Amino acid sequence: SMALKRIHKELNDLARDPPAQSSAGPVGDDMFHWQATIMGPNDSPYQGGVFFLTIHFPTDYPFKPPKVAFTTRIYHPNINSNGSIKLDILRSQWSPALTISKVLLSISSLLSDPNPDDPLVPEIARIYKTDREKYNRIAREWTQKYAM
Amino acid sequence: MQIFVKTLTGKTITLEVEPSDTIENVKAKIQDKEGIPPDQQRLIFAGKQLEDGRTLSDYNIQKESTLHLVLRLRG
Amino acid sequence: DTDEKCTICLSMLEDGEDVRRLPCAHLFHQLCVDQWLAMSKKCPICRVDIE
Ligand SMILES: [Zn+2]
Ligand SMILES: [Zn+2]
Repeated sequence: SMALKRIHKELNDLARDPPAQSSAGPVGDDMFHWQATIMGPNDSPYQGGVFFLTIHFPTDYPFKPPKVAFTTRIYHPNINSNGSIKLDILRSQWSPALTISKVLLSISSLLSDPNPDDPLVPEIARIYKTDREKYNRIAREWTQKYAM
Repeated sequence: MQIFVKTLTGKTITLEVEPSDTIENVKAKIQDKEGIPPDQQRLIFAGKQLEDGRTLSDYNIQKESTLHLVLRLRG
Repeated sequence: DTDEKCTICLSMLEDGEDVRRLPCAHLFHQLCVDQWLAMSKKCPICRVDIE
């Protein structure tokens, strides 16, 4: 399995050089299902929050993107209440040269810099675009409530 | 002349305008206030979409009228 | 004569395997990028359409 070779390689690279901002690995015996955390970025309203993600590598990874979803509730225009993430590299802009590490980095950038013009959750996108402070407040409150 | 622009999110913006201000101008004020490009703004008054080249007065928008802003978002 | 990785499988590019160079000049293992290009026209690295 290319997927498994690659998932293992990525895992080994993570163990060799762990990131600061994230952690990830397989759930028990399941190499295709990972849990991950990402830190709410500093200077975002998610700061201080630890956000848990569930990652499912498809069996034709890396030719198809990993499914990545938040399990921690988060208030964000590109992440809905099921934790689906609307992030181009997880859908149409996937490349097999991307790695879970890069995905987590893009997710972290997505937290820092939402894409409210391509939202998953229009209500939040709208608030983000017209009342950033409210968005910041709510996202902070949700961070405090769910991710801390 | 004060007019209000109520966003879909319920936030109301007070704009200082003149009856001769174009919808384009109002959009520019919203851009100025909110950072929202005019091309993302749909402005509606009293069930009518406001067209860029028309003026506030062409729509009988008077002081204390509330226009509605709806942003154009992709999905 | 490099330890450069095939960005798809993350193994050495210069292992036994056939490599394929795309028109953007990015190189991958043939097997690796073939499987990608069967479903995408885009170089995995630079996203330039190969066609
Ligand atoms: Zn390869
Ligand atoms: Zn290329």
